[PDB]
Amino acid sequence: KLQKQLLEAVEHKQLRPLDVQFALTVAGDEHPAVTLAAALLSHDAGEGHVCLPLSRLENNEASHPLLATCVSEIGELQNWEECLLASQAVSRGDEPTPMILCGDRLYLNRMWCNERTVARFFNEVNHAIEVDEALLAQTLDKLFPVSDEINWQKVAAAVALTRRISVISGGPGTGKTTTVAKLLAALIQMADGERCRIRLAAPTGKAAARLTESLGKALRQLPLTDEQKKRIPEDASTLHRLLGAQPGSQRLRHHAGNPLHLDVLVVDEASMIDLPMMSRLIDALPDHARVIFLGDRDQLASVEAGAVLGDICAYANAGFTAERARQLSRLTGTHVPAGTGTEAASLRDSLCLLQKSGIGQLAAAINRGDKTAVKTVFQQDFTDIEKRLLQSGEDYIAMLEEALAGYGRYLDLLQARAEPDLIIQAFNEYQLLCALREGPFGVAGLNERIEQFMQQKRKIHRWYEGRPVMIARNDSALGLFNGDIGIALDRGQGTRVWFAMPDGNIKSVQPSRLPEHETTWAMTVHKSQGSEFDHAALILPSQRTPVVTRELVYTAVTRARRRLSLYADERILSAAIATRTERRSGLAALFSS
Amino acid sequence: QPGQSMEIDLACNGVQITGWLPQVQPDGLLRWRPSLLSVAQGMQLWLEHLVYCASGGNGESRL
Repeated sequence: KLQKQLLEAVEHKQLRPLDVQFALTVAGDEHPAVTLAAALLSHDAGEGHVCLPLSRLENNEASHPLLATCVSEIGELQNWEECLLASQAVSRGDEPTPMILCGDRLYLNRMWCNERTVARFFNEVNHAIEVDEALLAQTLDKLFPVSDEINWQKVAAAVALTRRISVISGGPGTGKTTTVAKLLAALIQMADGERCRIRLAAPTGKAAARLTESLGKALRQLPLTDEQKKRIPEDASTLHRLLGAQPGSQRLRHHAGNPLHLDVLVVDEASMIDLPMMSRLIDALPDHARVIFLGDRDQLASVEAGAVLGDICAYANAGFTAERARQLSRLTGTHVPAGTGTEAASLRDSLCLLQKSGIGQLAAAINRGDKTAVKTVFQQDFTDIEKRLLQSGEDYIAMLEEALAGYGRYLDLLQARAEPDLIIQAFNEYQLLCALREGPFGVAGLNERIEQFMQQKRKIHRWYEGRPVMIARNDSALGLFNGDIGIALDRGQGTRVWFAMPDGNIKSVQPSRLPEHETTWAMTVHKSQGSEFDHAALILPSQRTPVVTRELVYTAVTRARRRLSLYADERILSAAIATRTERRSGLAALFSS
Repeated sequence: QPGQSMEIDLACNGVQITGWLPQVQPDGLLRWRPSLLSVAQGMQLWLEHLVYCASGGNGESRL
């Protein structure tokens, strides 16, 4: 049968052994269409894709040419719905079946319960919190001085207070953290006698400590009494620690039985919240708790496979409902625009987008046509943006030459023999970002060419002295997590890599003690999310591939604090701006119902 | 009888005790476990009954 045919896919490395064995056990002896349909489903679910629509599996334009072995099996019945549902391996959701076929999208019961729990929590179970509109308006007037024009931050605070579940969307440097402080300050000042328990959470401890310091600076800008400053949250912890995720097992200390003891919860950088964690967080929330999410719609983690926030803010472009536009007008004391038509009432009213912030002008021109993009990178130069046309290999070497200029201050501090703590802060001044993983332009491509450029030039000789290293996977024992950087040097006790704890203390780790490490001189745009970098450079291939997308280049530009540089083709970069990441998740289809 | 889980905040010797007591009916605390009677189970109900009687909760506790 198709079994031995699937055994070639392991040697072809198109399928993991988990996908093939899951396909033989669940589908069994039924038609080979059902066997390979569970095979590509387990493969896409392994890469993070939520579902497998039937239209993609049917078209010959799809990947994994093993698919071309289906024409000899499925015999062109042209009906994937009649063949799959007939077998016991696929059902409509009534029977306890591994695979579920509903809206033409086939996917596992795990992804089906997670999609149903998330889409329902935003559509249902949420209640509109009714409070005095006069008092709530007087509070927002004292927080925001300018009432003459419509303030997006004032609507974001009004929407989050009037609704239990809400999301505040905006780009980096747009004042998101400051708006949260105004939201938390107006929240504690609203209920004087009622208990207010605030919790700060982030998917990563990095952005968590970024949330505590940034929320601290913004909250001290507003007056509060001793009772309000007593209810001010202390610190943020990792979302896994908040739910009490055990390192050894998958069990959680909260789940359905034990709810989180809270009043309101603020989750920063919700873009890194994949569908499993959003569904696991919803059942842990009590009925009296309000939750606020932070992030951007165009961040790559929002459009990545398995993400939630990407499809949630996709309906925010329609605008507020006609009624809420009148209600928010009575709250903020301004004229709030009303969205045309009625699509989803509960979802659109719980969303807000902050449009007020060279980095900002370029990112705003990304969503528009390429005519504004090419014009922004060109004239006036903004001092924060530069462009180098890269076609021939001679411009590819000059790319590595300016790449040394960004690391020029960093490479010297390595050779100047500084302390690890300052060098950890120094490696955050420059980083390299590349779309592809492999090829002449990519993570696997640059790390070889960059280290080869480190052999040609005598800056550092090759674990080599002064090397930066990043952690590939999380480690619970050493306290270091994926996306964190470290510096390896000899203090005189030995060659050891050093890390900066959130408490400020340095922690020495032997080179053999790190669970995973890799050359961090170039980073994957998805792995650098949440980190800050003073200077950044984008590396895009001369080849045309769907891998390069809009949200990838966006997260590359937003990854730079101030300085930024680009090496790309005007034909390749601008065309990739038009191409956006395609999401298969059936969440946006349920919101239309 | 049908009951809802309640949350407890108390001050004893200047120490704040926080936690949750699941399934608190208006009659009192009701717990059931399939094991032999031991003093460890009575001490477990004792601490749970004292924290129940310290905040409101007029009624008995049974295991």
